[PDB]
Amino acid sequence: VRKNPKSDKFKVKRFHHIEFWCGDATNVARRFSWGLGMRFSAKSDLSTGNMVHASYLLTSGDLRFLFTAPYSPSTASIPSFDHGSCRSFFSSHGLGVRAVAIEVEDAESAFSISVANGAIPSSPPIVLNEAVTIAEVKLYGDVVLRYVSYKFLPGFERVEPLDYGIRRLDHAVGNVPELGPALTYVAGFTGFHQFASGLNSAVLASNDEMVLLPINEPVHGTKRKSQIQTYLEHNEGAGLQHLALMSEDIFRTLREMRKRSSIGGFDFMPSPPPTYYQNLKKRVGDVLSDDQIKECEELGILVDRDDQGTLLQIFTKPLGDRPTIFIEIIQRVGCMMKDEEGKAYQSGGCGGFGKGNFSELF
Ligand SMILES: [Fe+2]
Repeated sequence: VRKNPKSDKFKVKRFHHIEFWCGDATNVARRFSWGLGMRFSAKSDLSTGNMVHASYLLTSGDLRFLFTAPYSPSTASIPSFDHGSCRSFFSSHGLGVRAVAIEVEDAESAFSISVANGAIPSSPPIVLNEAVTIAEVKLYGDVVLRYVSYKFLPGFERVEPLDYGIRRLDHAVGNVPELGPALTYVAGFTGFHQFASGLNSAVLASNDEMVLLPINEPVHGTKRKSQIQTYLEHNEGAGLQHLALMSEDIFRTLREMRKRSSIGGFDFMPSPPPTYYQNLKKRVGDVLSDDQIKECEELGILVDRDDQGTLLQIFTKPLGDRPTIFIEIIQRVGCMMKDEEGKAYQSGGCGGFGKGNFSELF
C-alpha cells in the first residue's frame, strides 16, 4: 500500500495515442502491423489531400499508433507538424516516439494550466473543425506530451484484420540524463504523484493511475556500463525508452509475435534459464497453473509479483537500428475490483513494473 494525493491540475482521462516520427511512415507502419497484430485504421497522406506529411494510424483495442513522415517541402491534418523539425528529429535521433498524447477534458485548459506551471510550450492549442482541440508541451528531450480533448482526428479518412491480444497502453517510459530535474519538471505542471541495476527511476501518475510515466536516470559507476547511459548516447539524448503494451493474454500474444520474428515481426530479449522457471512454480504458483508456468518458460516470459497482483512481462529488442526504443508486452493479473459506482475494472500499476525481476535470478 502506497500514498496517492490525487493532485492533478487538470482532468487526465486516459492515454490516447503515441506518434512516431519516421523517415518513411509507410514501411514502419507496415512492419509494425504484422509484428504486434494491429489494424490499419486511418490515414492522411497525399491520397487524402495531405501534401505535408504521411500519417498512418494502426490500432489494437484502445491502443493507437500513429506513424508520420514528411513529404518534400514543395493543408496538413496535424497542425503542430513542421518539416525541418520532423526531419531533424529523425536525422538526429532516428526512429522513435515524438508524441505521447493523453486524453483530457479541456486541452486548451490543460495546456493553459501546464504553461502557468513551468511547462515549456512547443505547440499552442488548436481546435480542429470545432471537434477536437490539440496542444503540446515539452516532456523530456524531443518528446512532447500532447494534450487531446474532444467535443481519430479530423482529416484522416477511415480505412474499412489482425489481433494478437494487445489492448491498450499501460505505461510509457523515457530515459533522461538526470532523473531529478525531469521528475520535478513533469510533476510540476501536470500535478502527478510518485507511484513509486545501473539506473534510477520513479513513476509519475495521473489521479486514477491509469497513466504511468516512468522516467529513468543513468548511474555512472563500477558495475557494467549503464544501459541507460547507452540510450542517451545513441539516441543522442533524453528520449522515450520503451512502451508497455497491455495484452489480455500474454500467451496469446507471444505465440503470435514470436512466430513472426524471423518473418518481419519483432525479436525478443534472451529469455531466462530453466532454473528461473523451476523457481517460478513455487513462487507464483496460486496465480499461474503448471501448464502456464510451462508456457512462460517456452515463450520466455518474466514473472514478478507483489501485494495486489501478479505481472507477466517480456521485452523486445530495439524496434529500429539504434539500441534505443524497444517494446514490452504485459499482463497484470490481480487487483480486479468491482464497485457499486461503476463496472468491474482493474487498478493501475497492478503488480507494479516487474521491479522484482533482475533480483529473482537468485
Ligand atoms: Fe516497463
